[PDB]
Amino acid sequence: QVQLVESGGGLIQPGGSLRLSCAASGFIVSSNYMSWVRQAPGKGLEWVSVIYSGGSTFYADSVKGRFTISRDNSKNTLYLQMNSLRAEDTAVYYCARDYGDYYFDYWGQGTLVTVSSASTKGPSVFPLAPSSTAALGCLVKDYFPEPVTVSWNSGALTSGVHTFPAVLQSSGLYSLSSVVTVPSSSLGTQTYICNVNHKPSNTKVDKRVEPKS
Amino acid sequence: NLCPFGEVFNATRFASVYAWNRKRISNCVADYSVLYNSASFSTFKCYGVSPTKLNDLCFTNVYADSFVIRGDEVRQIAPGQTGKIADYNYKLPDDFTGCVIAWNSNNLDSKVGGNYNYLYRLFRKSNLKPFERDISTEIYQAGSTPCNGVEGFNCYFPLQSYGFQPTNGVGYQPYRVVVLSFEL
Amino acid sequence: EIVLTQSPGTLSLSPGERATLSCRASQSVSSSYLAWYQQKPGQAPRLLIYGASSRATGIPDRFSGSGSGTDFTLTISRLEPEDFAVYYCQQYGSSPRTFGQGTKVEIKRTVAAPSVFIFPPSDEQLKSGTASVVCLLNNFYPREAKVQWKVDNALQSGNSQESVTEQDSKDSTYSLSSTLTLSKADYEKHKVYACEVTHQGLSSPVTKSFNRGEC
Ligand SMILES: *[C@@H]1O[C@H](CO)[C@@H](O)[C@H](O)[C@H]1NC(C)=O
Repeated sequence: QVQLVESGGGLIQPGGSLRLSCAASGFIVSSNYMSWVRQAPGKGLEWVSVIYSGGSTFYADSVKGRFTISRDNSKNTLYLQMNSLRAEDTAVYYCARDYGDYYFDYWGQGTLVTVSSASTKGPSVFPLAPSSTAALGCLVKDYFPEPVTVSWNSGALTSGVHTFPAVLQSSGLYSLSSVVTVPSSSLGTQTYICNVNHKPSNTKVDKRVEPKS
Repeated sequence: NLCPFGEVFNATRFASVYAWNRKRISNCVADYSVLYNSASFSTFKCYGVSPTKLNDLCFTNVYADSFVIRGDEVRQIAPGQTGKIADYNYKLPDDFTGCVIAWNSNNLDSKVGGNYNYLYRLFRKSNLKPFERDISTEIYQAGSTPCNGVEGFNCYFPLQSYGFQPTNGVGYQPYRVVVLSFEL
Repeated sequence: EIVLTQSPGTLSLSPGERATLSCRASQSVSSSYLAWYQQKPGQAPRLLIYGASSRATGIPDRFSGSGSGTDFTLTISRLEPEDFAVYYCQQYGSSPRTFGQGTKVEIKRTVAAPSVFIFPPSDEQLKSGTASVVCLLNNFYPREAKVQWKVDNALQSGNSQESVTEQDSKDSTYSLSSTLTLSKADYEKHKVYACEVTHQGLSSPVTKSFNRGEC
């Protein structure tokens, strides 16, 4: 019945523009207050804009003069036109109906908007050799954008695996380690190969990790 | 024959902003210099006329509007504002000629536990025209389904109770407002 | 300009325990105009309490908030395995509307010491002129750890990036990986590379190091 589906999210160059959409079901955007709420990665929530059922609109100070919220009564869709975007604008943008400029009682699913001046770059995978229970793994370094799926022995190995979250390096590219603890008894019986997959660049890497000498 | 300003400012009961009250003031010698020299008024702004020299003018009809709202909202009582009040309750036009008087009344309109008598309209399909007065209480249909006078989901009562409590901040205390419309 | 300071930052409790979250504002929040939101991992926030007490629609009864003026509180009578999320309070008694930073409701478990491991930079990467050293901390608890690098016994700062996993769905422990990054040139001017791990579960700090070139 009542639903909020966002769209229009994507990677955009700094200073460029982007329009988010919010298809509404069961709701009439022309009859409710509609707010945009963004959440930067790891950070908390932040109110962006609101459009009163009557037509008046208001904007947070950090997006004033750069964002513009509107609606199309004919398609029952909420819009958010972003201009002169910057890196501090990167976040998940939720569109939500709020009970009269008060609290937001029904939220959407969220759409990720990434503002970054980096180019598509595949990852360089490097072993974490298990020197002399042991631990080994892979260092997926210097890729953009997310994400990269890391598996071990073609999904056969899944116990004790710990794929860490991406960290955004100062260069603007993401790094990411993966590790798997295993019984040191098999460091010579079993071969461990981590399968790195980065769909955005059509890059599939296989890297065997074994002890050094 | 002096104007019945006392029957408006010194009134015992003020109306809810949604059902704002209007008094026709005509056929009387008004002295506006006693008002602008009171100090009891925390807000006394005039538009189109000068605050001083107000008595040297004459008008066909002078309307006095009154209602209660919070302090955070007295800023919306002025030509060209937007917000819940100037949008769905009381709208001054852009070419407004008159004065907007208001004073904190936390000692009359507040009670221990909260004073909910005062109300304001919360949902409305479109904005008000200048000097439009909407006292309709029909269930606000916010969804795709009719409401047929039954509250519930996407079927809300279009009026909200203020709830002024003496222990609130000054921005959410009750304020009495008087609006003078001058017809030249 | 009203600032909301929730506390604590993380809340460690087991299923069935009473959870109390605080939310203190810098200025009076008139009329108890405070909301509570819940954000399970990887989902859009959900409304729990509007008006510091009025419960949202369909929300289970175990949620209940109170508070007035400058101090509010969201309480969870009997915690469930699906209430381990971050909770945001939000004020709307003045514009603009602001949120809190969040309170994370963890899963309390026994103190667990971390298995430490350290990895020399793969020679393949040294060809790229960049040396990445990795120091892993495996299955520990509580989540408060501390990793310091020591290159020839000089404490390194400003060149390391940590990354923590989410609490495991089984042993409810954490795993952390610190990644020290140097240039091939600097990496080869020093010998002993180490990482010191201070954790509540260890008697004394653990130090696992290696000499450059496996010497
Ligand atoms: C209200 O009453 C006081 C006290 O009698 C009086 O001084 C004041 O002038 C009155 N207000 C008006 C507008 O006449």
